[PDB]
Amino acid sequence: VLLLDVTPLSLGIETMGGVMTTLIAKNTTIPTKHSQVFSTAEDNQSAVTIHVLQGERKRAADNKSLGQFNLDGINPAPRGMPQIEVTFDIDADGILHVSAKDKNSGKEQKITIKASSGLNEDEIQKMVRDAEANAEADRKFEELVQTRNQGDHLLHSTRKQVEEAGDKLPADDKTAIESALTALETALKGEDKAAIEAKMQELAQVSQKLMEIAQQQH
Amino acid sequence: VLLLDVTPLSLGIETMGGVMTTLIAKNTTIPTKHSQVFSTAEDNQSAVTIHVLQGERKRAADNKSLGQFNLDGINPAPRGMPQIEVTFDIDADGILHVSAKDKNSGKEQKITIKASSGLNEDEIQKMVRDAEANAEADRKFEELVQTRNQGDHLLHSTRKQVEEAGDKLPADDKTAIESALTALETALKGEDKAAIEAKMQELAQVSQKLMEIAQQQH
Amino acid sequence: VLLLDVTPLSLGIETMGGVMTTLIAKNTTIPTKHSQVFSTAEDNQSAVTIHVLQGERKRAADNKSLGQFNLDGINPAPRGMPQIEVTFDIDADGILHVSAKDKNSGKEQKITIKASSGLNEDEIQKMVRDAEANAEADRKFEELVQTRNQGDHLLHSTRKQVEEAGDKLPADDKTAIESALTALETALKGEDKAAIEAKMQELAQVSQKLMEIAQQQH
Amino acid sequence: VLLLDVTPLSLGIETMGGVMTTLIAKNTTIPTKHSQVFSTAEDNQSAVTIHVLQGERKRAADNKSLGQFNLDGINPAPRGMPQIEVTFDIDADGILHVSAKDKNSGKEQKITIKASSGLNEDEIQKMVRDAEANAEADRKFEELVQTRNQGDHLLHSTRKQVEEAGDKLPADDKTAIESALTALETALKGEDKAAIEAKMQELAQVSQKLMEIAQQQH
Amino acid sequence: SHPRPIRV
Amino acid sequence: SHPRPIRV
Amino acid sequence: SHPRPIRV
Amino acid sequence: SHPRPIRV
Repeated sequence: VLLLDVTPLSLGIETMGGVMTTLIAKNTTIPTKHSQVFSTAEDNQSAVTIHVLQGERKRAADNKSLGQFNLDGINPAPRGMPQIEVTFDIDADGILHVSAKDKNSGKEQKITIKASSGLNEDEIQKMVRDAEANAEADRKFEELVQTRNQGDHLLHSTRKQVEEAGDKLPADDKTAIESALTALETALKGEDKAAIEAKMQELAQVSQKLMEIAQQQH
Repeated sequence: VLLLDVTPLSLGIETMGGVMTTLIAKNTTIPTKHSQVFSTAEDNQSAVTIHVLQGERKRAADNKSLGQFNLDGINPAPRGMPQIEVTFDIDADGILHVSAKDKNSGKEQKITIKASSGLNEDEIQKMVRDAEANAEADRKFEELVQTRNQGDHLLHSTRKQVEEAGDKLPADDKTAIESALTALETALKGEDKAAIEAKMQELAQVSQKLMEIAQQQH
Repeated sequence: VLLLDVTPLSLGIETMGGVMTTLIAKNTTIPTKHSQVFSTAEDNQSAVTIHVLQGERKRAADNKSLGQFNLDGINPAPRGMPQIEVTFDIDADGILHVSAKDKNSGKEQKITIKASSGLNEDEIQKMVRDAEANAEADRKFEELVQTRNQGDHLLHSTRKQVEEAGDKLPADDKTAIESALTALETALKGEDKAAIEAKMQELAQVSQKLMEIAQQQH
Repeated sequence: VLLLDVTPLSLGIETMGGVMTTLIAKNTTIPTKHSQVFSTAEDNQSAVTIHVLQGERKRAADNKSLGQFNLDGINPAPRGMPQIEVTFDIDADGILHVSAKDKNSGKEQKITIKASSGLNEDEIQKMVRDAEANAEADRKFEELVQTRNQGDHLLHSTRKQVEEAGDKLPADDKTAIESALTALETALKGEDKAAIEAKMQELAQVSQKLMEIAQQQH
Repeated sequence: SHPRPIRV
Repeated sequence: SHPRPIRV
Repeated sequence: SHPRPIRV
Repeated sequence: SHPRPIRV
């Protein structure tokens, strides 16, 4: 072959924290079909938004929006339990089909995105240069979003563990932990990675009795 | 400058499932220092092994081993709660210092790796060609390790939720769930991504009452 | 656009010394059209062969042959004077049209190469890895072909200059020069770059009177 | 090795037409030593200027100047005959030694350029993005400089051939040729590649008798 | 719309 | 030695 | 066939 | 200074 139809830019979705998560890497030959399974960020979340992105930046807001759609009818569950399969399918014609399926309900929604959508040539080239100009800023954002999500995990898992602990947790421990949880909830609102790590650390330092209780319960 | 000291290959650690997780990307100018926070895979895990890797492959076994060391004295806790900070620090001399610190205990261990360690020039070039020859095989492995870890999450979270559910969970539901959990535990032993997804799906399909109970408890 | 039609490999022609000379660089978006003007290697050459190549190697024999054709009816001229324009034109359908036109006669010949010709995907990937595995061997070949062509230039230009010099050139000078020219003609047959440079040097060292005569004649 | 000392940018010299000609490619491991042999653009040229460049652009003026120096004492010769060997030698300390040697006289001049010279990190990254933003503009410039040099060749070779032709060339032919040579000399002053090709073509069209005479003389 | 999905 | 760390 | 072209 | 070298 003298030509190869390839994707000029990565294609993916926005995940928690406003980061692009790639489903089809830049320079993939089409036709192609990839899937990954995602979950909910909150207890009892009833719907997710699938926001389809084109580009090479880590920040979702810095990539091109191809469209978005909602999947609802997610059944009441703890965060992280539902399995929402997202598939990106680019056919022989260069049409992208994105679907999200809830593996519990079997409910599914799709967006179809015409071959002509997204960034034109000049934007594509600016994009490839921008990811490269900003590799460091993007790395730092990726590490911040990671820390923030780990903090959110710790926040929510700890609160759950205090509730299952009940009386097993001493008064002093529970005061220390809940002060720390408030401070971490606040730091999760900022963009200061060290501050989040500082509150996580404080929570790790005050929660040792709680962790023992939680481990012993199961 | 007419020269720039840069890393010829990525440096990282082996994480759960035998995948390399990069701490310092290929082509990073030194001196440099990056950190990320990791956790434990098991309830009550008392130690982790930090296995330092050089190379561009997704499979840890396909990269060059720079050394390994253990961090223990991790206090009894549920999987995913401990915060083990791993830092890669390459100084002006090209020496890599790797340390792991438990943020709860403050316990820390390090390995120091001389500038001369790891792959020589010819292996470096073979490595860069191999990651490229095997981009697809590596992608598939990465997606398998991801699915496997999500399945492991589901397995362990579900078992915890059955225990906290107790009598709240109907007899029929609990039979269906525990059959599914056994089947998923078995599939997690294989390398068949679809089979794991099939058992996860079955668990999602039988657990809807359990998820309602779990959400209501918190 | 979600796809971009680009050339997976460079396209060009074999030039003197068995090197690939690129007309359309790897990763060029089609449709595209490039041309370059070439000439003859020999006095009174009546025809050239246009040998169309696909790939990234410097050695023509290491690339994929897309086809070849001859342009003749080149009018009697000194080497390097005829202007043979070679155009590579890849249309919207991915068909490559290669033509060569003699700007003196207006005579033209073409080869048309179907979109499906050349290397398939797996060969393309092996090729991109091979150019990269062999960047040094290829560099050395390119420098050898360059030296050889410069030596050939010196050989032929010097012989022409001796003929126009006639009696103006002293007996001793002309003996020294013709011995050197024989030694260079022999070294041009090998693949030893230093040996060619050694004979060129010897010719430069013995020809100083000749160069003065040649400069003075014009 | 955990580090590799490599050149962040190409190093070369300015050649005829204001183009950078690379001697040491970007990403070359040091220590390294490459040489190429160049010649003079004019009859009786007595000196060349070696202008050392760092960067990835085709236009010499768009790269970083590392310094320049002259080699003189070139003996009287036709353009293209002298052999001026230029060597780039980067030692273990990252110091670049550039020398030019006239293989006829053995005369040599050098510039030594400290490891710290040239573009800093931020300029290096801007440079790599600029070559990439401007790949097309640079390609077009390279093809223009090529055409211009071929035109200059034709201009000068033709004038030499008219002089050796003398009476052998008919009156009508010599009028046509000299009108064409003036028009080409003018077009070589511009930057219009098609205009140069148009005058070259006209010269090829009027010179067929001259080429026959020139071929027959040798 | 609603929260984006989380990678587990 | 013991299990490798998990990325959270 | 015949010689390949030379780049001038 | 003077002309730059030409590549032959």
